Amino acid sequence: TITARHTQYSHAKTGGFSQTGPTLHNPYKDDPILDRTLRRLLPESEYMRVAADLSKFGDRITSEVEHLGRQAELEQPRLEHQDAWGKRVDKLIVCNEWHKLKQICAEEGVISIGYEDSVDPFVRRIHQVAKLFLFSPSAGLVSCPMAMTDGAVKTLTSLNLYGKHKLATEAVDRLRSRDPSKAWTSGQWMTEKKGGSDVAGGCDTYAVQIDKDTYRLHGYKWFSSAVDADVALTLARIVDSDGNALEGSRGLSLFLLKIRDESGNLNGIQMVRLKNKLGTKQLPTAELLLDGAIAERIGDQGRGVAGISNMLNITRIHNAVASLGYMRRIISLARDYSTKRVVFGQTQSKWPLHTTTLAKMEVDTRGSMLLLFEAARLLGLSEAGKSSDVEAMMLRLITPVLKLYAGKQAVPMVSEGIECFGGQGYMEDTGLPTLLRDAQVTPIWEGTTNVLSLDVLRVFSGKENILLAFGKRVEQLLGNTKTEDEKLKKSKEAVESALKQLQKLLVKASDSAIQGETRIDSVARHIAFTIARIYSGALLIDHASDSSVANQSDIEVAYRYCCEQPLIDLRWEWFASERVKADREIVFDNFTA
Amino acid sequence: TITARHTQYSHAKTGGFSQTGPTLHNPYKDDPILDRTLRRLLPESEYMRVAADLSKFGDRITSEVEHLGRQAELEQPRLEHQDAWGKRVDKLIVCNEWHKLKQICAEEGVISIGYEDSVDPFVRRIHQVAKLFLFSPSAGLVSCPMAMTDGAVKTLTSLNLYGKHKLATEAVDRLRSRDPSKAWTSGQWMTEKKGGSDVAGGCDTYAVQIDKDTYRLHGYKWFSSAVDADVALTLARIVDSDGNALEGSRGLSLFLLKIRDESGNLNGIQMVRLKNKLGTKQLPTAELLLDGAIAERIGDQGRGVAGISNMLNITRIHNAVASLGYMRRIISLARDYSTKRVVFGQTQSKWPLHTTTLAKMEVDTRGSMLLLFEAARLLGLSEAGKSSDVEAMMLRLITPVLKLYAGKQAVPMVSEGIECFGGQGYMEDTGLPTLLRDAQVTPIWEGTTNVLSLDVLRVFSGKENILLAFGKRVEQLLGNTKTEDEKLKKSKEAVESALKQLQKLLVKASDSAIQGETRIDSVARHIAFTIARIYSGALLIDHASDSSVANQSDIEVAYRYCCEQPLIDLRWEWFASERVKADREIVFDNFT
Amino acid sequence: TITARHTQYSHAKTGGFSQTGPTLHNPYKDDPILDRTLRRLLPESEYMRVAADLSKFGDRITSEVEHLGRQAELEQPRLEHQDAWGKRVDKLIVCNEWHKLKQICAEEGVISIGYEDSVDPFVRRIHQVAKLFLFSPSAGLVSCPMAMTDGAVKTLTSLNLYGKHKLATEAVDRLRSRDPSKAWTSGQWMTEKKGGSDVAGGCDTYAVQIDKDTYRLHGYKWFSSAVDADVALTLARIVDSDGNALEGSRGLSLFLLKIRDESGNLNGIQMVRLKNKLGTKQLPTAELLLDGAIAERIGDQGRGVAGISNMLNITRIHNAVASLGYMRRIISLARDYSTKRVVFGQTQSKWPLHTTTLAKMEVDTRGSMLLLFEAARLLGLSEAGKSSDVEAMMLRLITPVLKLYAGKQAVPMVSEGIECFGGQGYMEDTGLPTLLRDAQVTPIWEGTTNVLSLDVLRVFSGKENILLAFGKRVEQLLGNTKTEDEKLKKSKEAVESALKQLQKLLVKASDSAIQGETRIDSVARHIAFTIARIYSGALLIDHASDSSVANQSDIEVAYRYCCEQPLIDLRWEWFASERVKADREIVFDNFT
Ligand SMILES: Cc1cc2nc3c(=O)[nH]c(=O)nc-3n(C[C@H](O)[C@H](O)[C@H](O)COP(=O)(O)OP(=O)(O)OC[C@H]3O[C@@H](n4cnc5c(N)ncnc54)[C@H](O)[C@@H]3O)c2cc1C
Ligand SMILES: Cc1cc2nc3c(=O)[nH]c(=O)nc-3n(C[C@H](O)[C@H](O)[C@H](O)COP(=O)(O)OP(=O)(O)OC[C@H]3O[C@@H](n4cnc5c(N)ncnc54)[C@H](O)[C@@H]3O)c2cc1C
Ligand SMILES: Cc1cc2nc3c(=O)[nH]c(=O)nc-3n(C[C@H](O)[C@H](O)[C@H](O)COP(=O)(O)OP(=O)(O)OC[C@H]3O[C@@H](n4cnc5c(N)ncnc54)[C@H](O)[C@@H]3O)c2cc1C
Repeated sequence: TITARHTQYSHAKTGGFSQTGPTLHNPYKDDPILDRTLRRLLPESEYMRVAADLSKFGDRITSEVEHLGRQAELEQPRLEHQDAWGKRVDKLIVCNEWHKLKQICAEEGVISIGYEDSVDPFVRRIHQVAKLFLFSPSAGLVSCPMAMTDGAVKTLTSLNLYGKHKLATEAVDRLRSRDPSKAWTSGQWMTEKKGGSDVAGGCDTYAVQIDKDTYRLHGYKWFSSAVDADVALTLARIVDSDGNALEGSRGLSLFLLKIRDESGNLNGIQMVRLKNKLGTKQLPTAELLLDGAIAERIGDQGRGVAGISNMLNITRIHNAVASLGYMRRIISLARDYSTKRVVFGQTQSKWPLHTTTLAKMEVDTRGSMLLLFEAARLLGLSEAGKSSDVEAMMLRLITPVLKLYAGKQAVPMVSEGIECFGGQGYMEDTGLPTLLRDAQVTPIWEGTTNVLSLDVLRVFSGKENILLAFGKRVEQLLGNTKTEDEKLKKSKEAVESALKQLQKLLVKASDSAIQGETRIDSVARHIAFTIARIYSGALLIDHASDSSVANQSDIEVAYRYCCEQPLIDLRWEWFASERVKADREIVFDNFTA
Repeated sequence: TITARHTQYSHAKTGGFSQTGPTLHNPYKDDPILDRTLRRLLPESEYMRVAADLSKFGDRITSEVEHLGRQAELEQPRLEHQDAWGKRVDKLIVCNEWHKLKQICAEEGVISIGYEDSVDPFVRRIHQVAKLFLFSPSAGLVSCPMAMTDGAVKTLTSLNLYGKHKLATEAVDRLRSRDPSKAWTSGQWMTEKKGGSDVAGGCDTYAVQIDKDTYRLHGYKWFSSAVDADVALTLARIVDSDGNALEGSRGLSLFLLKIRDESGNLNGIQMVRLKNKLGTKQLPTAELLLDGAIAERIGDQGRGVAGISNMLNITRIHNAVASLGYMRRIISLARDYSTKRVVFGQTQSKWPLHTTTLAKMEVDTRGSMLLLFEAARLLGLSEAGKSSDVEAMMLRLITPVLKLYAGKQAVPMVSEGIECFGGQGYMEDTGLPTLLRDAQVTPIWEGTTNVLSLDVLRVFSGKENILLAFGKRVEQLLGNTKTEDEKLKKSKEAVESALKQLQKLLVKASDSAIQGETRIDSVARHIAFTIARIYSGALLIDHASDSSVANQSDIEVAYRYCCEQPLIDLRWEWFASERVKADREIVFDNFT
Repeated sequence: TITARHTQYSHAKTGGFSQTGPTLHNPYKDDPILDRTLRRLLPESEYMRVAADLSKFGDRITSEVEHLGRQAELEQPRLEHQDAWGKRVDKLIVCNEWHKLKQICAEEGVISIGYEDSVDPFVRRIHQVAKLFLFSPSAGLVSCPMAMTDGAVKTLTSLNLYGKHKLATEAVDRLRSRDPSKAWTSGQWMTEKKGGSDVAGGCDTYAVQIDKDTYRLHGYKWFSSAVDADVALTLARIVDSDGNALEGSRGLSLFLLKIRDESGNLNGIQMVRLKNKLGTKQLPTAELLLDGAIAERIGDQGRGVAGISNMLNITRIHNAVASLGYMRRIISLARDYSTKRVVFGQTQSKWPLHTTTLAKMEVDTRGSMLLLFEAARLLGLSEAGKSSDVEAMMLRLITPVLKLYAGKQAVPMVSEGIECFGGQGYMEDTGLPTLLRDAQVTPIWEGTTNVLSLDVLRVFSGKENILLAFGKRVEQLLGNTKTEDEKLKKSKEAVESALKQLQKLLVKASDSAIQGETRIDSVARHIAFTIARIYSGALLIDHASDSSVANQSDIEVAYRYCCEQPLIDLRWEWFASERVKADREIVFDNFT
């Protein structure tokens, strides 16, 4: 009979308060412009169908995909070179959610949709891009094999192999399949140690003929993402019968291989290690040593870079989607959080300074958003055989410009976004820093900002009059400006003036370069930034002029995008070659030689 | 007898090539502007002493500290609530290299130099900040307790407690010590669940009087870094004899406590958990449950906020140091890499696009670097009693401005830097991403960009003196311009034009009728950025114009900073209340 | 044009050789004695049903479960106190394969089979234990909640609560279900800091009446496994209306609770931490702080201990299953390996020393295996109402004996087994060490070897009936001996001689004068081992003597078990009180 001690067992008191975090709303319904943009680009019959599918998928993002993608971050891939008995197996361990995510992509047709023969090509790419844009920031980086997979189908089909070449026909069918138990994905192994940007100088993989169009590959692939994929595309240097190869782009042939034989065993490949990455941690990225890998030559010998170009538009568009996804997502989470976090006696949402900051992020995102859907429209026209000459040229211009500009927007924007949450933004267990770490891949891979900026110049250097064509496209967009609204008129005038300046500078540049004292490369980024802003601005304007869909916000946005920041930031003197000498004196001041 | 099988055992061949990564060079010698800046600011005999100490420390950084900081990232702090036998212990497990870093801070006087009696305060804060600046990007986040440590010293001293108050006097003395065996660090525990930033409205810790000036604390600290520190400052509401307290700022009193007791046992504190952080992973940051932690009140009752205000200038300066450290570091690594990485047949260093990219990063860095040293200058003066009115006012203005601007430059700059490395910049095992993850703390803690922008507005609202003095300071800097140089001249004009326009807009927004339709808080960031750019611009001109040290890069950077990006980005129509409504519509379009 | 470099990219060569590891064969078909034992014990039509179900499950074990169990070791449970936003949640993170294992338990009726109304209880517990035995070494410790689950069913039923008590009836029904979507598991939270084993003196949990039969619990559970269960049984002291309670066994009442509420939220419970365990790493074991956990009292007030006593037989049987599972498993793997590993020019299987080592392990395993099935037999009989006096008494005696003996055989046996593999037996990635680390739980939990040895003594002290009945049971087994066989005959004699000597020593120790100078607790283990060996011996003889099933190995094993190691290791002089003094001196020599 002692005194009871119930009182001596008691949970810790912590004050009662804890902050409610942000809510992810249905990302199709909650998106500011996506639905409206679709109202305008698609025909009525197709809009209903597409909206319904996307809106439903929105609900799957919130109830299922988000959680899956999160788990893929929490349970990262591993590699075991060996089993326990001394046997080399290169076992890749990836979590169930990654696999489930690949299956949802199949079921949801994230690839299929972009190729469905019963649907108009222009419709389907716009549907697909909208779907990828809902998926991407919840994807746990399954978005990356989706991109390479789309790019693979694209490449194999542009080379006219589907129906004719055994493995490519099978690949195409499987890569496009909506059957989760049949569907394939693809990798893409271009980057090597000596160069990634530079494939003609970097690639030291060699192909020895076994028989006919079947070769052995031997080389080292320095980044190879999604090694759980079923097939891959890669470049290599065919070895002629005297044991020799060609340097440069002219040495490179293109090959398709199955990653694993029918026994589940690696096909002449050893995984040297998995990368330890700032972000995309969900994604297994390996270094590969090829040593006898059996592969099939596709496309013409020495025509390897040409072969894979066929997919540029694709991959880059997907990359842009990712960038934009991160941007939209942080805004979406931020603004929601803004209705719940009390500071100095009211919700963040009430403080002018807070809304100013977010509004500017909105403005910039909308611009690029519409640039993205222009790209998707254009790709689709091109795939239908219905491109005007101008639309064909715009497709070639817009893709690198889009990838690099959205690319460069993304980290600063997402960085600003997480700061909206204060300290919480910085805590990995909220899910928010993932968005930053993963966003930062987007300006780096598939071409850095500056390498793509050169690609933009190389688009110009090819020469049907890209620039004139750029001019006409802009003019079309400006032609139905609601000039009666004072702000849209001013906007139209800003875009117009900027276009006119850019033309003048590039005309000037083009003349002066034989004289030696002019280096257009040096300002390639500013050039590419300018095109993006002009193009994006024109689209916002056209968008805000459709009063069947436009609201007031659309008008404010067009105005702010066009007139409250420079459309062109580019000066003649930055072209001067002397400028380059000044550049290096600055950079290399006191550098220890 | 059998055929040998030496051929069957063979390492893998992987092609012979692998890329040389970047070299970290002596960061005092390699820095493009730090030596020249010190040359101008210090009298020659102090410069010589200071340079030699830093040059040497540069070597210690490449030979030792860098590696130490890297290891503190590779071996992150852990926390164990219980020992194995049911005992609550809260064991904080932190790697040896963290500890070693703390001792190097003592050995190298990273705190001491700033308070050395026998050196002039001017000299000494310049020297200190320079040293803090070399240290910071190699510190594995030991930079953070150093900041909190310096702030603690400043706070304790400014309250006139040295000599009088036993614990604060022991604290000051140990926080400043060069003896690794004795030196102390401090934490600072303000932030709680309901508010960081907003401490007046978010602080829900309570202090019950034990005897005279000794209290027990009960509350929950939501972020508390360097829980391996020895002392900490913190705020709490004293509970009266009806068992009641005061809401708002007026309730809060400031307290000093020892973290652990003579026994190594936590003083009424539990560690609930360590934070899982994007960056500053080296640094142990915990949540703390205070339940009878024994603490000495310092400063006056209900004057807790004022009390810790004395340390702002210093904390903020340290923060800016961090930002700039990352900026300088990435540029330094990248430039080096650029002489080693071949792309299309040449090293990156020969591609104009690549150096265009870098030059612009350099330009912006230098502007802020000088801004940093002007703050250091102004702080040292303040502490010597020699400040003019102008200079006293500039210390108040520059500190929040500097922190927020450098803070907001840092992530986009470091992001661009890691992109110079291509895919390798994205690999954690290079050490490069750490720079970015760690840089991202800087615009967030100790006030977000926008919160500090509001502070900037408080500094000058509605006190016309502050901006006129900014005016005067700018003119002092510009009056030295080598106007013979066309670029410096245009530069000067640009600064003039911008300063003017700024002053006009703020006068106009001050108009007591204009105000109904006018929200200046809305553009607080633009305002603060403009101040930043104008100040920094002017400082770059002054620097370029000193012929005893400047070179041609100096002129060129000054020209670019001032004339090739707007110094003022601020329009009258952005002050309109109506605009706010438009902002909201844009932001909450389709919001569900 | 350049010279190709295909020769410069080449995998490493490592000599061509690597050892084939062991194969897990269908563990029902491969088992040397399980099928024959079932053949003898079950009527043919039940055997046929049972074998087919097990044979099939054998395949499911090699094709699926094994891999699942391995994964539950590779992906250990984790616990998160807080979510990211300051909320206390106690999230238990356990791998998919654990969950999958639990569903296979439901699908395969690992609990259901033991309670199936339409099958005879005799049959069904034999079938169940057989199934438990195939499952156990592949279960990734899901075996543990299965034991606690079966014990819960038995307890709830034996208290005559099925039909009457709402929660217990729902519980019983869900614990027995084959529907993965509905099936439940149970925990059992007895052990506290002051005592496991000693619950009467160590339980410091308190139950305050809410209403009628519903109470709130406040206390600290020091070990609580399978916190992913749905319900749990536990003991606590009811607090009276003076706010007082009863020390000792009499205070304790037994309670039934739901672990989480309709919302998935813990019922007044926090998880303080998960244990870091030598083995059973698959299994989530936590320490629990009960603070207002809502619970239904079941059984009578102060009858908590009696209440849970009904489940001992069953829990103990499950434990022995585990021990034997590990023993069988290692032997099975090792023998296989032995047909694949060449040492000095032959497979290990051809080296007599190697097979001598294994034979002795086999001999001992089989003895205990039969002991296990005799327990199963006796349990099923008890539950059918058909037990003779002898058989009722043998159930009580055999259960602690079986658990402790198998428990003490297991680590040294599995240790010898892993040594058969040489260095590979010491490698975690083979899966083999898991066997040893997991086996080591078995002599420790649910009573240590010595604590259960004291229970064995309680079973028979001072109740002369129990040993006479052991006597009778042994004679029943021996009366069937094929005495025509010289080995079985000698065997029989050995058992006789030993049983006799045992009975004499215990009579002698019972002498009320002898007792002053006599400590029987001192030799409790020897006593219990002797009972074990005698019982098992006799069972091996009986088995060997059934010509319809036995083979020559059976005879030989029986002979070796009985005649090649002492069945009794127990001398009269070890009972002496004086001896105790000598024991202490030896043990505490130079103790400081
Ligand atoms: C790694 C780390 C370690 C830390 N360590 C410590 C430590 O040791 N000690 C300590 O005291 N603190 C520490 N902190 C606290 C840090 O200072 C806070 O996180 C900071 O106050 C940011 O605010 P918050 O976290 O309370 O978020 P909140 O202030 O809730 O939200 C910030 C957001 O609200 C906005 N906002 C707030 N007020 C206004 C306004 N009036 N007008 C417009 N917008 C507004 C901001 O602009 C920002 O977007 C740490 C933080 C981090 C990330
Ligand atoms: C997470 C991740 C996953 C990846 N997965 C894959 C994959 O599955 N398959 C694959 O093939 N690749 C993959 N990559 C590789 C990626 O495409 C390369 O990183 C990219 O090609 C850049 O190449 P690099 O890393 O060699 O950069 P480098 O080109 O060595 O360096 C880039 C820097 O050099 C500058 N530069 C380069 N050329 C020029 C020039 N001509 N003029 C001026 N400046 C120039 C760039 O602007 C940039 O600053 C991956 C990368 C990452 C980060
Ligand atoms: C992995 C694991 C999980 C567990 N999970 C649970 C669970 O879910 N629920 C639960 O209730 N319990 C659980 N237990 C508790 C387990 O039954 C106890 O650990 C057990 O009671 C052993 O005793 P103890 O831990 O209290 O040690 P103690 O009993 O303090 O010490 C045991 C030692 O004392 C000796 N000893 C004790 N009494 C005597 C005596 N009278 N004479 C001579 N020697 C004596 C024993 O022989 C032994 O040497 C778990 C244990 C483990 C290891």
